[PDB]
Amino acid sequence: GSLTEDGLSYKEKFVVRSYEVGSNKTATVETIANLLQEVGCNHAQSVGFSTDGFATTTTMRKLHLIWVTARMHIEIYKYPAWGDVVEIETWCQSEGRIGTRRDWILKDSVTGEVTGRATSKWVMMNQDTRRLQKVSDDVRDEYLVFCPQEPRLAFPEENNRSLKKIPKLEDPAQYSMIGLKPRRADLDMNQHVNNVTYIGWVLESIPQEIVDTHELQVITLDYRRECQQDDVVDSLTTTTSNDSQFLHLLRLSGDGQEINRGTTLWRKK
Amino acid sequence: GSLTEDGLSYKEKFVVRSYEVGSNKTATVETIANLLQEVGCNHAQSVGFSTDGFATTTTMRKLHLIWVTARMHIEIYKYPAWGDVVEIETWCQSEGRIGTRRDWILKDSVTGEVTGRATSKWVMMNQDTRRLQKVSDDVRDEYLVFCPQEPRLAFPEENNRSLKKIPKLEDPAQYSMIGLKPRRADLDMNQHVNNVTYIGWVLESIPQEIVDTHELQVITLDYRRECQQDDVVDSLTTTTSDSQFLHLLRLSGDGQEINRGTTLWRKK
Ligand SMILES: O=C(Nc1ccccc1)N1CCCC1
Ligand SMILES: O=C(Nc1ccccc1)N1CCCC1
Ligand SMILES: O=C(Nc1ccccc1)N1CCCC1
Ligand SMILES: O=C(Nc1ccccc1)N1CCCC1
Repeated sequence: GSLTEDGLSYKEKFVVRSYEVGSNKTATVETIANLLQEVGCNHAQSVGFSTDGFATTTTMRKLHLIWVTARMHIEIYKYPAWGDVVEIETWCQSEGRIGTRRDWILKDSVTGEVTGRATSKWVMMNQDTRRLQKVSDDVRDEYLVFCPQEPRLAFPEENNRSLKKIPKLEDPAQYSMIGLKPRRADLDMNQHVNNVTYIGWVLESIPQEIVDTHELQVITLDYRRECQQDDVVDSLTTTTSNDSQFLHLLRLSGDGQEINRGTTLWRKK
Repeated sequence: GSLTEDGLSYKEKFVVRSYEVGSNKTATVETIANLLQEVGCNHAQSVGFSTDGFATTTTMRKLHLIWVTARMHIEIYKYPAWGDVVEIETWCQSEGRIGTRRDWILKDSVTGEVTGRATSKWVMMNQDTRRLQKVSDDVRDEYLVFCPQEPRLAFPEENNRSLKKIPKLEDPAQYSMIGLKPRRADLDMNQHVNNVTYIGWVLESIPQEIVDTHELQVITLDYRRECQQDDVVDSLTTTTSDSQFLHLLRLSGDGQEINRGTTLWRKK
């Protein structure tokens, strides 16, 4: 991979692997989410930021400040087949004191057509107390020289799905997947559960028949709290709807403390 | 990747990804196992065999015959760091009517030094009845033209770790990790649990302190039975000693054995 000519975005090609594909011989949405995370990490390394998933400055490290995902929105049109080359372009934009946004465009390397797009909202937090804080100007200036100044949004639309409010699933849930625990493969280098694992746990409560007759088009996920290595998770889904829509809730098996919420949109094959 | 000049082996380079590394910024043993599976799949595609993990022929497909792993043995000397290029070379060899062996050599692309090696024993089976069958001559001949004729073993040593008999762990187990279930990410394109997942389940019963003070050097795993999508697994470990462990994977309910193995770890 490499930063583009103007240095305000980063591009990378990936060949789809055998173990990365699902029952349709095409890459899974978790493989896509992993690839976005990989190109994001490579963009941060290419300009001097941390490579631990937090993309911090030396000023942030002294203060114990990190960047954490608040929302992740993905919309796939065509999942790449096993052996296909997929080119992903990524960039960041500051959204004031609220936080920053990382966007992605996925294209077919052969045809050049856009096969998917993603957007994620990030917020600054003290890694020890988990307390949020609005971005300081001294930190803001360190990122501005690496982001486009004019707005560049992967989801420009006036009323787009990436910014819609998500409600809390009401009990009883129509479907459920109980007792989900992370293993060592689900942890990152800092021993935290990888953001992608939560996407897999959300999709576990989708019935197999839906998976076999439909394809995932859109997924919007709000992150509220971390699941520790020694925590157990309950995944809850309810149909809200050709197209099929679901409301999702991830909560801790014990007390029922919310860790995630979202919506998925599927379409008939 | 590509088959080598003589066409009797296949080589491929891989750059270590951010999500593929562990707590010490180097690729996990499951990332290595995934890479071996990827280069093996690419070797099968490059010469016309199936690409579903069974490396099957048109004669086998008509008969509903597949190749399944019986044993997997991996020895790593240096785990590649995040961003390193690792070159893996792989080849197959027939071991008579017992089965076929796939071997691997892992090297550092920069220095050329061998950083790891692996060997796996495969056996032929009817995919529907799970009954094993001795490989016929008509099937043997289809593979011979793609394997070296002289022996080429990643583990040549007489009396080596890859061919040692593994005993069954006695109850009670010193350590355990119970209620392990596979998710959709653990399934392959045929909806079977991926072979690598079993390696992760085996290592789940290793205490965190051992993981934090030691590095995995050797792992030998015998495959006995499949864990279905709707099955629950119990992982059992006991210290037999460097640190050595005896492992057992069994179904949470009846206690039916699905896997057994040994791991060897070294102080960092
Ligand atoms: O990766 C970045 N920032 C960034 C900005 C420009 C160039 C390279 C990296 N972030 C992820 C968390 C929010 C900030
Ligand atoms: O805890 C999180 N985010 C998060 C990110 C990754 C995994 C788990 C949780 N947040 C609280 C304030 C909004 C974001
Ligand atoms: O992959 C192979 N065989 C093979 C042999 C030569 C070239 C390409 C593939 N196998 C795995 C199970 C035993 C057979
Ligand atoms: O069922 C298997 N092997 C296997 C392979 C992969 C996953 C699970 C099981 N075997 C029957 C006796 C020889 C090996």
